[PDB]
Amino acid sequence: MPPSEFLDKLMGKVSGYDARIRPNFKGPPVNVTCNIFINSFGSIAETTMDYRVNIFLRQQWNDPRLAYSEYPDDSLDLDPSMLDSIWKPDLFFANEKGANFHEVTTDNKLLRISKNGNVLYSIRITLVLACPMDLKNFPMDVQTCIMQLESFGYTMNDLIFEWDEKGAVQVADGLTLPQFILKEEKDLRYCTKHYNTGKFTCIEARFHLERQMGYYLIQMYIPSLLIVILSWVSFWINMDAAPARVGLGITTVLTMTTQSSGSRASLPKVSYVKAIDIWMAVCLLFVFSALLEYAAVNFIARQHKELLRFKTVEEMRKLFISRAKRIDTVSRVAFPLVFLIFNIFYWITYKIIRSEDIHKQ
Amino acid sequence: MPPSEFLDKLMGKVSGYDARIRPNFKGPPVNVTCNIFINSFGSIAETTMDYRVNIFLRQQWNDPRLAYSEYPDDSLDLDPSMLDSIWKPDLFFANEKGANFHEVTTDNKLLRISKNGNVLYSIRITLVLACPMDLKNFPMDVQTCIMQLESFGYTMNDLIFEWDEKGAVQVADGLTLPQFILKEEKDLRYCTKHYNTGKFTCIEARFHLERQMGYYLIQMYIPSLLIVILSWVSFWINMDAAPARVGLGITTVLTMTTQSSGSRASLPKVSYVKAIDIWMAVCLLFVFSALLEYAAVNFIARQHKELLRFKTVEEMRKLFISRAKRIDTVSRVAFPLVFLIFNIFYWITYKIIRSEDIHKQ
Amino acid sequence: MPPSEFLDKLMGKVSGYDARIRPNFKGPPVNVTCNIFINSFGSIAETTMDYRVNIFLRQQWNDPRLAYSEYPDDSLDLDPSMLDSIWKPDLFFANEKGANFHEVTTDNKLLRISKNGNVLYSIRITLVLACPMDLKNFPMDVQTCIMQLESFGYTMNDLIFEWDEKGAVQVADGLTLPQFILKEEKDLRYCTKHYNTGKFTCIEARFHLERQMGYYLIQMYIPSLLIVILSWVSFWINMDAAPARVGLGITTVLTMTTQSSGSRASLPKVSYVKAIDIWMAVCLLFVFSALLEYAAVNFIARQHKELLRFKTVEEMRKLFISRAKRIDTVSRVAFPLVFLIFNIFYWITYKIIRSEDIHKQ
Amino acid sequence: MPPSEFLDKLMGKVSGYDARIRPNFKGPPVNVTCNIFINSFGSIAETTMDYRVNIFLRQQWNDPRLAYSEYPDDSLDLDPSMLDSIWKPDLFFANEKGANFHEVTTDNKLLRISKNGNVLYSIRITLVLACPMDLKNFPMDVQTCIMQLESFGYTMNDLIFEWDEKGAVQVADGLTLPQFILKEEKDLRYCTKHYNTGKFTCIEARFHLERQMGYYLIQMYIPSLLIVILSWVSFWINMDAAPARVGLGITTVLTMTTQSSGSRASLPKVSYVKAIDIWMAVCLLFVFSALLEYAAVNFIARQHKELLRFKTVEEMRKLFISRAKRIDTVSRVAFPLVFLIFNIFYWITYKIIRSEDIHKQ
Amino acid sequence: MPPSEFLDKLMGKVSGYDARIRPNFKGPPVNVTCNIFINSFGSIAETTMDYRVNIFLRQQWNDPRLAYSEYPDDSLDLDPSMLDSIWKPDLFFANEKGANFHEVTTDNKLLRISKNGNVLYSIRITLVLACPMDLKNFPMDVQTCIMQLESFGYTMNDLIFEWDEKGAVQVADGLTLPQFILKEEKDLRYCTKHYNTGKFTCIEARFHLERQMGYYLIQMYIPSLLIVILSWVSFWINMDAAPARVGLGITTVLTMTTQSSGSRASLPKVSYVKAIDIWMAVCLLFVFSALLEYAAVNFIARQHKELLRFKTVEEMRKLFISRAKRIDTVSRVAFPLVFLIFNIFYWITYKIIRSEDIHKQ
Ligand SMILES: *[C@@H]1O[C@H](CO)[C@@H](O)[C@H](O)[C@H]1NC(C)=O
Ligand SMILES: *[C@@H]1O[C@H](CO)[C@@H](O)[C@H](O)[C@H]1NC(C)=O
Ligand SMILES: *[C@@H]1O[C@H](CO)[C@@H](O)[C@H](O)[C@H]1NC(C)=O
Ligand SMILES: *[C@@H]1O[C@H](CO)[C@@H](O)[C@H](O)[C@H]1NC(C)=O
Ligand SMILES: *[C@@H]1O[C@H](CO)[C@@H](O)[C@H](O)[C@H]1NC(C)=O
Repeated sequence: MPPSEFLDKLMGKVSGYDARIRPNFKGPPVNVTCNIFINSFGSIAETTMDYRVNIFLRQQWNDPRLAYSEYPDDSLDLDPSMLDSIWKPDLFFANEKGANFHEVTTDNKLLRISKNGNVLYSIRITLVLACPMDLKNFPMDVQTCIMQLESFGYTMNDLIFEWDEKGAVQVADGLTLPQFILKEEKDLRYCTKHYNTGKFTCIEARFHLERQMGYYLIQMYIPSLLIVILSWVSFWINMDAAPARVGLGITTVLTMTTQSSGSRASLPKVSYVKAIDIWMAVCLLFVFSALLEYAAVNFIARQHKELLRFKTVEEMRKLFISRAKRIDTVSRVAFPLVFLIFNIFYWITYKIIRSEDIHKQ
Repeated sequence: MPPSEFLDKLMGKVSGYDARIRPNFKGPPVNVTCNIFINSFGSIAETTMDYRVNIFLRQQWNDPRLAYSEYPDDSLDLDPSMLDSIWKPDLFFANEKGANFHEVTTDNKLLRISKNGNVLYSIRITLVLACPMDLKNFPMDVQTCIMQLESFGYTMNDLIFEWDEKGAVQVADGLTLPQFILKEEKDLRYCTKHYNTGKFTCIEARFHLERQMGYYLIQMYIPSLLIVILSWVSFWINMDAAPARVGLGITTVLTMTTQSSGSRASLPKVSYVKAIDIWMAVCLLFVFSALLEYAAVNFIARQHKELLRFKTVEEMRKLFISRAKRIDTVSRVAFPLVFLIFNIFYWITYKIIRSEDIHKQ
Repeated sequence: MPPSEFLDKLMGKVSGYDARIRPNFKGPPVNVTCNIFINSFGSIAETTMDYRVNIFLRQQWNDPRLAYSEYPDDSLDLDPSMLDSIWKPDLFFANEKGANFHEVTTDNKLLRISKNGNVLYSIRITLVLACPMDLKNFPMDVQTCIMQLESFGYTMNDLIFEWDEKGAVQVADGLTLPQFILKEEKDLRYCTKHYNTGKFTCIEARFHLERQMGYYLIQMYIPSLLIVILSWVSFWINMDAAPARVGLGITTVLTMTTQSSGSRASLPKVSYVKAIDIWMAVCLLFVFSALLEYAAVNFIARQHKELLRFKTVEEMRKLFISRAKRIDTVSRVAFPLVFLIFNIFYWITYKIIRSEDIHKQ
Repeated sequence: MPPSEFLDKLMGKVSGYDARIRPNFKGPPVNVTCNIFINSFGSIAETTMDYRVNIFLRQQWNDPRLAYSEYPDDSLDLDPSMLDSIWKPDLFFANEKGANFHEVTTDNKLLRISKNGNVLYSIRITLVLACPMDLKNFPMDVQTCIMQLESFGYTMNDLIFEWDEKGAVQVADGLTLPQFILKEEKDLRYCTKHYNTGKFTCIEARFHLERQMGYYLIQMYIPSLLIVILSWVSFWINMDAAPARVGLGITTVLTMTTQSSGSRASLPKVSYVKAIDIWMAVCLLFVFSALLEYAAVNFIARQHKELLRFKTVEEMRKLFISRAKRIDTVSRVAFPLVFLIFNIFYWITYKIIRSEDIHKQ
Repeated sequence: MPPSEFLDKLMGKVSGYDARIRPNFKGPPVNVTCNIFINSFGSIAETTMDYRVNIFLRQQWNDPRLAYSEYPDDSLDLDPSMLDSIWKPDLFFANEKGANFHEVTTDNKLLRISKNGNVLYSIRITLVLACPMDLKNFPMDVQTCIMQLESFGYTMNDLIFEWDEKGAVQVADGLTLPQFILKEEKDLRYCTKHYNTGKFTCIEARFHLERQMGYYLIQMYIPSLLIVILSWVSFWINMDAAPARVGLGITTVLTMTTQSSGSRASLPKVSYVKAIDIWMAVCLLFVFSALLEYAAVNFIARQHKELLRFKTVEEMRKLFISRAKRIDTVSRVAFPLVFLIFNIFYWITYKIIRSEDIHKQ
């Protein structure tokens, strides 16, 4: 008994199978369960607000036709090249920045058909997907990225889409991201779409990504800290008159402004203020304040010298010098202390907000 | 009663339906109403003078043929793969920098046909569209970007294009741009096209975009301001003779020129002068003037020393020193004041011009 | 009388029309007049020596066959999808860096056919075209960019190509370039091509582009000028002994060399010397000469001090000091004056050469 | 005896050869031996975690059908265009970032068929392949890059894939990489894949790449060393009071931080600390310590001057000056010595770890 | 006598012409002469080790069939669209990084057929070709770039490829490269390919490219020279004690290291040392030596001052001062002289090696 005669028997010009007609026509909507296997997640760009994922898409539906009930085997794996002679549903992705099918050697496809009529359809697809990330807290944040599967041409009365009760979303073993940690939560919900044309089914899968803090420390938090320490050296060491303190102050201020511009390089231009902006602004304020402190002490020394040119005169020299030394020593102790206070509030507030986000999620 | 026989009945080799002939041939022009749904606007580049939009294009026309008048249902949703056996009109976009159709799984298409013959055609298309933006006022401006729909092969005597009276242009809910704010005005007008070949229909949709000012402040207005403040420190603090004031002046001038080059980085090269150029030029003039002020006071001190080497001599020392201190103190008070006057005129004039633009729009 | 029967009548399997045979076979060459409409010129890159233009290409030829002489209408607009059943000529562009046909919705094409047999063929095509620009004078120059239309497979005995006597090249109204001004001259000439395979027709269209000077002034001519002024301050202000004049000199020299590298950034690497290179070299020479002047005066002061350590001694102090002051004052007056002389010769010579180029053009 | 009749005889509509049915249907799995020839390896990017290889893929399987047993010749080379009328297996690459078939002139393909039924299939394919490299030791490391060949649509009961016993992987003669050295080991192992759909065959080939150290020395190890030497000059030469030592210290610290940012430019952002980060951190610590040393000696000189303003006084001047000179001389000798100790431990530990890696490999 | 009947007569279903069978089947190998016309060479990138060339490929072979011997004309130009009904050979390019066929308007192709059966086939093809350039001497070198034409599916017993005896490689008139000079030598040799599958024909064409030295002088040889001159000013001008000589030395060293990194920007990372690296290393050594010289003289002045604090004392002041002045003057004369000696050896050795290379070529 040849397989060929069976293959054209089911689907052919002698069979009444029209591939342009939905199963259960003039009937209850076609229920379709959708399964996702993630082969390779990654390539997340804040500039373009998108990420690229290579997935395996499995969708199962039951057709009343194509129930063979002849061969002694429950299921049979069929050729991928015959997938044009059946009723595949029309499933697109809403937030799509273009996608390409895989044609390495033969088509990366799969067809299976059971005795009752159940069809299993599996497709490999690279999907560039748009994620509108919110960078309110840039180095420490959780981003939720959306995958939506929708019916372009069929309203709710036909082709309803559902998720799979067990193992709807899977991930390949040992799949890692250099910048992000994928969270094994993957909350699944469905949001229907309303248009003037009609009401169309959609189902959504949500992925949670946290940011590694290892890179951001070394790149942008340690060097800014070092520049603040460099500004700190001027107070406890250099004499009141120096052609170097002004140099140290201008070099530290200029490097901080270049570093501040540096931080906003990969980042897209956005109106709101990020956490990294708050840190760089405070460090720039500290360095600027250090230069202004030296400026104030130099000016007090100028009054000492101006009065000096004009015993009774000796009484005021000591008070100006004591004032200059007093403000120098108090600056010396105060600026690392107030920097420490800023660090403990900044770090604990971002820690708590980090805990806070999961409740909304 | 099989649907298949009906489907080939209407459009087939037994029917007299030629898909190469316009409806109402040798007759009144085919009226076509066009509806636009914007799925994802964005990716606006000043360098290439263009933006990329993913839209849904709906065009409705009435064909005297294809009026079925048989089934008890007013409208029927038909297969997308049979869209090659009918008369679609020829609609292209004039300002097009290339476009790609969507082929995720099955074709993203839609066909509906009513009892009278009304056809609804809906297509998903990513369109890179050319916008010739005018950057006379770069950080604060409104840009108008054009979408034009035109008939390539049919003159005005056939295939007239019209807009939809209600809801011609829609936008997906919660659609945002990081740099721009889309305005909910969307004025619709039609501009016919004249060629040596003929006169061809066109309709146009206009979008208004304003620029977020949050990024531009932090990136380019605050740092330039800080450099001007740094130039200001020299006057009220440093002594008349210093190997540091010249350093502070050269570092501030050099950083301002680098920042001025920095501002014109994303921007395309253009002949005219932008608002940001005016601001950077004035700040550079202020920093340069601060260095020149120190230069003038140093020169006056040189005359004091030159005369000093040559009582009657004591009379002129006081006048040179008083002249140096007087010009120093007056510089000290004057430069932030005149900077404040420049800021209030610059900001109010761009505020009023900002109000002014809407009248032309 | 159905249009369909006429349409297959002219071009069909019952007609003797072979689309693989040229009209007037074994006869006089097929004359073809070519008309160009420029929809969007632009995107001119010196790096890749090319520009991208979106055009409308219209070519008209007469076929002795296809003369219908039946319908009461002189001309008829036919379907674009039937353009594969006729004799289109083979026209390629010689200086082509690849091109893409437009497939937004339906094919952007056009067919018309008159009573005598005249065929009008109109095609929309984006063409990346290679322009070998000569940058001898970089900021001020006129570039001539070439479009060539050639026959790949037919020698001169067949398919001769001609231009259109009136309106051969048109440009869309209100079409502008940010960097260039297109000139409304558009000289048309034909240059035949000789190969070992044969002699092939070609026709050429030439476009003249001048460079806007607005960007280049602000970006590269004003800042270099400012650096020269900064070098100038040292002479008229700073004392003979200073730990600042050396700073001002090294900062100005280093910034000029960075700016000189900056100018050659977009530019392709070329052996010959550009005008901008001449300007940056002269300004760098001026800044270097200013540092060398300070160096010479410092050395003369060193001889004054060396002789001072060793009245009769008093006689030579005055001559060394007078020599130092004299060379300082003469440097002070001379360097802006000789800079002015360089500017007037440089600007008038490029002005005259600018006038000169049109004669060759 | 015409070849044509034989060609359609074997594979044709009169033969019972269905190309949609696997050989040995309802039988033992199809054994397939796979041979790889590497034409051009290269283009290894750490940013995208991938490499691009152009290969020749040869797979041999035996079909019980297609055994001609007629012609006197054992093997015959057949047309590449007839490769659509046979049973090619479905082989994809798991870690695939897209691939393109070669269509220069005619298809780059090959078919051979022996008397028994053995089929040889050879295909040229450029493969962008994902390599998840581990940069724990960035300049000196061995990276293992994976090629996996898998069956998309056939479970283990059919289409088993095996390697070739002799010469499974070959490399073109004189094939070199600028950055890497390919190792002639190429360990071959097979890892089966388990899915909810089924169990699918896979075979894997592993390539070992070491990094050339020539570039990294010149680019990043010699310049950082030079900056440390520059910091070293301050101790043995410059006087205790100087407006230059602070300059030399700030310039060296700022250049080291810029160089540290420079090193992490091509590199993807990663949480863990690389070897190059360890080296740059230690050199930055040395330069910072040199500036702090000068700071400490300047402060000791300040106590000497402060006590000096207030014989018995003469006794303490000598002790402060001797303390300043002693710490200066001991800094002078100590810092190159402790730098040498850091270099010998760093280099030997990376040497041993380099030897260590091969055991895991 | 219609041409159409002749056209299907030769190649058709009534003729015995099978396009899947080689001419002279079971016979002597098909000799194929190959002619290359280079339309536009260029776009040579050291980073990707490749160049892009647009060529015309002409291959002539004799088929015993297709000898018409009917029409009074020796040769006839046939339609390009019928090139699928004949035996084109299978010619690919070995070192191929992908290629695209030209489809501007109609196919850029050509067919001619003579009375004897000679076929002329001409194709336009843009080829990105891999050139493994050796950068041992980077600014001055000759690079040899390889084009190989090979048979993918046919072993040596069939389809032998040969070059054309006269005019095998041509170049379009007035074709220039901005960076390179093409040499009119173009040595042609054939290298057969051996595989486990078989032995396959190949022929190779070699192009010689020299580098223009105009850009490299202005960009990287003149500025480094200027920095060395700047280092030279310190010796002959500045006093022994200065807060400026250290500045001039650190600025020159830092700019040289940035310029050294600058030179290796376009260049791919390679282990070996280039000529430009040798020049930048020697100039960096000179600048470093200048700073060390100032350091040594400052230290000798320190011994003079240290001994001064402790007549008999007057005797040693003169010897330390004379030692400092002597080493200063000898440094002054010596460093430009030894720089001149380095320049004459470096330039003559690269001159001779430049002559030397042609012998290997
Ligand atoms: C899909 O599921 C719904 C809910 O159980 C059911 O009402 C509907 O009939 C199903 N569709 C079928 C069986 O075609
Ligand atoms: C389109 O509308 C115009 C204006 O009402 C009308 O004159 C014309 O007949 C319409 N075209 C049709 C009905 O085909
Ligand atoms: C094209 O024009 C030339 C010049 O007038 C003429 O000799 C030739 O016959 C024309 N070709 C035709 C009419 O096919
Ligand atoms: C493949 O090899 C295995 C192991 O020897 C064998 O059991 C199996 O029958 C083979 N498959 C065939 C011959 O189709
Ligand atoms: C090709 O040339 C070789 C060398 O002259 C010759 O032996 C062979 O027969 C030729 N092939 C033909 C004529 O098919």
